[PDB]
Amino acid sequence: DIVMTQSPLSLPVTLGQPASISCRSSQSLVYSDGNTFLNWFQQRPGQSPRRLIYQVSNRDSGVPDRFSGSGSGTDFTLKISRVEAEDVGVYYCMQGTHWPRTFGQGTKLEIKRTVAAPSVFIFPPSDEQLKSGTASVVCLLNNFYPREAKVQWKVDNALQSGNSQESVTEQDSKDSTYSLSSTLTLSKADYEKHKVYACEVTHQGLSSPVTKSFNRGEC
Amino acid sequence: QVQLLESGGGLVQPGGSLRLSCAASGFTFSSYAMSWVRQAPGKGLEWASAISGSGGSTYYADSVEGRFTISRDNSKNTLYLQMNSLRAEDTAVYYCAKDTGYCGDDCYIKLIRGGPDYWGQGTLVTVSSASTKGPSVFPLAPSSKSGTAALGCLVKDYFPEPVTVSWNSGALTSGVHTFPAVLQSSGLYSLSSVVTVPSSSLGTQTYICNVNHKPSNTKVDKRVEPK
Amino acid sequence: NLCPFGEVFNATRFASVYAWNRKRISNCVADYSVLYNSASFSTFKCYGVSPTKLNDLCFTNVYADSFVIRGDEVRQIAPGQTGKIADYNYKLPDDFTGCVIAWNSNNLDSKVGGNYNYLYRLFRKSNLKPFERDISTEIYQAGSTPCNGVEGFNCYFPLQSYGFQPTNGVGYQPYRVVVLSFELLHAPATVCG
Ligand SMILES: *[C@@H]1O[C@H](CO)[C@@H](O)[C@H](O)[C@H]1NC(C)=O
Repeated sequence: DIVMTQSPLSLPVTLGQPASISCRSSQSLVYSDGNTFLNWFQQRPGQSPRRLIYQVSNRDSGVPDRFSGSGSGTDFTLKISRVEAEDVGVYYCMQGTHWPRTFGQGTKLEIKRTVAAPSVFIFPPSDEQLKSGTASVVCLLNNFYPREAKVQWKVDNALQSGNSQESVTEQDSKDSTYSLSSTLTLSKADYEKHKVYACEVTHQGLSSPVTKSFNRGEC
Repeated sequence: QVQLLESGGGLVQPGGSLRLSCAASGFTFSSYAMSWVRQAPGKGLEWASAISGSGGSTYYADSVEGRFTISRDNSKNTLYLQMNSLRAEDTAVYYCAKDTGYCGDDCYIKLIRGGPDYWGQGTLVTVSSASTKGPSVFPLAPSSKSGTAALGCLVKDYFPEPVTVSWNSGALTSGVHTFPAVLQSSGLYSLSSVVTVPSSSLGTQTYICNVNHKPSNTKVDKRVEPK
Repeated sequence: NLCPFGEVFNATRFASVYAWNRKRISNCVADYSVLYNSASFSTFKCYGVSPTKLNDLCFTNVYADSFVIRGDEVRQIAPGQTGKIADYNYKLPDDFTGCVIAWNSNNLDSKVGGNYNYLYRLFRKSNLKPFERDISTEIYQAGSTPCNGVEGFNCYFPLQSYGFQPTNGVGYQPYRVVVLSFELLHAPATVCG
C-alpha cells in the first residue's frame, strides 16, 4: 500500500500570510497516461470533507484562488496565498492512482489573531437538575484569544480541584476566536451545603484575573 | 444540485449488525461509482468500500473485507453498506462519496482512479457494550448583568454520541457555541450549548434550545428564561 | 435495402477493445461514397482493395468490427502489427482484405475525472489469433504459484481501464475504430456497391 506523509502535523499561521503543506508519497504517483491522481481535501469540524484540488494542480469548482497545488512524482505541496478565517480546519492529501486509496495524517491549520479578552459568564445549576440530585455550575469564556487560559473554581473561597471538566470549541470561522466551557459537578447535598460559588479567569488579554460569582438562592 | 443524505447510524453491541443507507439525488446514479469512507473519532479518513455504477464490481478494505457487504439499488438511487460482526474499532463516522470518474455498466471497480466528487453529511455508528440513554436538558439562564448577556442549555448524561443542538429552530445562529462533549466518569456524555445575545433582547425575545439525540430517538425543546 | 453503416459509425456507445463488437453485413447494397469522401476520419487505410474501386466490387459478406482504443494504439489495427492491442485485444490477419477507419472521439468518450467504461486486456499467456475475441476475466498467473481466482502478488487482473480525460494528450485520447472485412467465399455474393 502507498503510504503518504504530511508535514507538518500542526501548522500555526497568522492571518493574511501564506501557508504551505507538504505531502510525500512512498511511491511515484504518475500513471501510464501521464496523469497524477493526487487530491487535497479540507475538512471543517463537524463537516464532510470537500476536495480543494484534484490531479495535483487543478482546483475544484467553488474553490477560492488562494489555494494552489504543485509538485510531481512523490513530492507535492499545497499553497494558501493569504490565509483567511474560514481556512481553519484539517487538510488531507489523498492518493487516488492506486487501490487502496490512502490518506495523509492530516495537518491542523490553526490561525492566530489579535489578542482578545474573554467574556466571562457564570450559570448556577437549574432547579430541574437539583430535583435530579446533581448540580452543575457552568463557567463560560466567550470569544477569546490566545487559547491559553486558566479557570479556577472557588466555593466559599475554597479552591476546588478534580470535580471540574472543561471543553474548548474549535477556532471560530467567523472571528478566529475560541470559547471555553468549564463545568463544576457536585451532589445535591454538597451544593446546598455552601453559599458562594465563584469562577476566576486568568488570560493574557486580561490585565487582572476576572471573577464572576453568585450566591445560592439569591437573584 | 447533487445531494447525498445518509441514514442508519446509531449504537450497536459488538458482534451485532446494521445497514446504512445513502440516498443520492441530482445526478445519474447508475453512471457513477459510489464509496463508503469512515473516520474514527480524532482520526483521519480511511476508505472502507466502493461499488461500480452498475453494482457488479465491489471493493472492500482489508479491515472490513468479509465483515461488511456493500450493495446498491439504482432504481431507488440508494447506496447500502451492511455491517456484520462489528467490533470496537469500527466505531467511526461513515460517509458516502460519489466519485468524479465515469463508471457503470461496462466498468470495473479496483480499475478506476480519481477522487470523490461529493460527500454525504455523514452518519455515526458506535460499537460498544452499553445501553442507550436519553439526554437531560437543563437551562442556563441569564442574570441581571451589564450590553451583552449569555444563556444556554446543558445536555447532560446521554449515550452514545452525537447530539445536535439548535436555537429557535435554526432562527438563531449568530453567537451560538456548542461545546464538544466530555466523557464523564459515569460513561455518559455531557455538553453545553450557549449563545451570547444583546441584553436588550432579554424580555422581548424568547430563547428555546432544540436538542436532538438520534440514538435514543429523543427530541427535547427547552425554553431558557431569565430567573 | 441500403446497408446500415450509420448504425455502426453513428452509434452513441462503442465497445471496449477486448470486447469488440461485430456487425454482419449481407443482402444489401453498400455505398462507400459517404465513407471515403468524409473529412471526419483521422485514419482511412485499406488493404488489398482500393476505396474508390469498392463500389465496383461484390463480396460474399462484410464484417464491421467496432471498438475504442487510444490514439497511440491505432497503428496496431493493421496486418502484421505487434503490441498490447494487436497481441491481446484485436489481431488482424497477415492476408487482411479490407479497410480500417478511425476517428478521434474525445468529445464523446471522455469526461473530466476519467471515463473507465472502456477497457483493454493487458495480460494474456498467448497472442490472439486473427479475429479472436477474448473476454475472459481469469486472473493472470505471472509466477509459478497457482492464483486460484484471487488477486495478489504475481496474480493480476487481465483487464485495465483507459480512464479517458479530455485534458489528456492526443496520443491518449479515445479513438473509435471501425474495421471493414470483405470476405471472399465460394458462395453467392450478397453485398455490392
Ligand atoms: C453520421 O453523421 C451524420 C448523421 O447526422 C451524417 O451526416 C453522416 O452521413 C452519418 N454517417 C453515416 C450514415 O455513415
